[PDB]
Amino acid sequence: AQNPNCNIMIFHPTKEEFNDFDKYIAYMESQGAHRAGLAKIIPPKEWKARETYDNISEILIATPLQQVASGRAGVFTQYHKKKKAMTVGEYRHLANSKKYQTPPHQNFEDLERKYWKNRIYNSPIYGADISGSLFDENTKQWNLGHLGTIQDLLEKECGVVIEGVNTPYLYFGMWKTTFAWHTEDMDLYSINYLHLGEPKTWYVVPPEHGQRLERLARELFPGSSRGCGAFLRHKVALISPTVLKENGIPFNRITQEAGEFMVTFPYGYHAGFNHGFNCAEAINFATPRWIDYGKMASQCSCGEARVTFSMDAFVRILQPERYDLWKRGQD
Ligand SMILES: O=C(O)CNC(=O)C(=O)O
Ligand SMILES: [Mg+2]
Ligand code: NI
Ligand SMILES: [Zn+2]
Repeated sequence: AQNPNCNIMIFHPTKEEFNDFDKYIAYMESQGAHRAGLAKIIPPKEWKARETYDNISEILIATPLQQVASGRAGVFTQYHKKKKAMTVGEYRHLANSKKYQTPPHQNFEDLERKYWKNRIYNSPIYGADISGSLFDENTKQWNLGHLGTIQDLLEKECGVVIEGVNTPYLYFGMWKTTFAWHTEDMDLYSINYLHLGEPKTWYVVPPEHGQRLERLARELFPGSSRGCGAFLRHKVALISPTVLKENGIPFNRITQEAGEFMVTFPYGYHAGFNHGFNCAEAINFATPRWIDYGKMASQCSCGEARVTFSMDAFVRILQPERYDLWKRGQD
């Protein structure tokens, strides 16, 4: 078995190997990459996502989210308070302000220490989940707006044609902006490109050990667990590396820098934080190997998780027994 310790693997494809996206994902899996839940892909030196980022300031962040924490430094939840619209140029200026900017630090490890010590005492503002793309249309390789769609994959594998679409999302971050512990909708893959700016630190639990994280989460967030049998679908709970190590939960960490891709694998729980002003693009995708994960994915039916239009068909076809209850939670 390849990668039996479930380490995060880093790949350096050549420009030739960068042509065929599906083939490269299958290659990484042949080497055991998926066992970690997360892999890094450093693009060939010849590749670029677009020519420059000089003209992005007029993108609108219609609903910036202030991430307000509750709990203790290593075990907390966050809620999202909606803020007034602002442009990316306005948000960048805010991120760089004395109130929100990255503090002085020695290295990534020092900054990680400061994040876990101090995150709860601040409320950073995240421009998340913005439909759109920063890839130039002429970028042919690993262009996250030109991927094969999940609907087409389900149709190829299973023969059933379904409604729905699959488009990317932009994320504008600042120091301390946080993504809570989650797997993807329907335990899909994700791919995330850091277009510009400061790094993003990731934590990940191997898929084979995801239920260990779920059991800890039920212990640590006991009211939330009574409220919903899949409350990590709400995407609000944080648990620090120190707490994970105290509780024997297997995990790994890595920092993504500008110009790098990350892939999350089916049922790979992940969480993390941004170092400073940045912009990422991410989208979900599927492969043949996903289908069995999609069939077994948990679902929130309490009403909190509320997701896209396109998830309806996935539930309906892959999980017909759950459909009725899950759809009630959507309506
Ligand atoms: O970058 C973020 O805030 C969150 N991204 C992801 O969870 C992802 O790409 O799967
Ligand atoms: Mg612009
Ligand atoms: Ni994710
Ligand atoms: Zn729920």
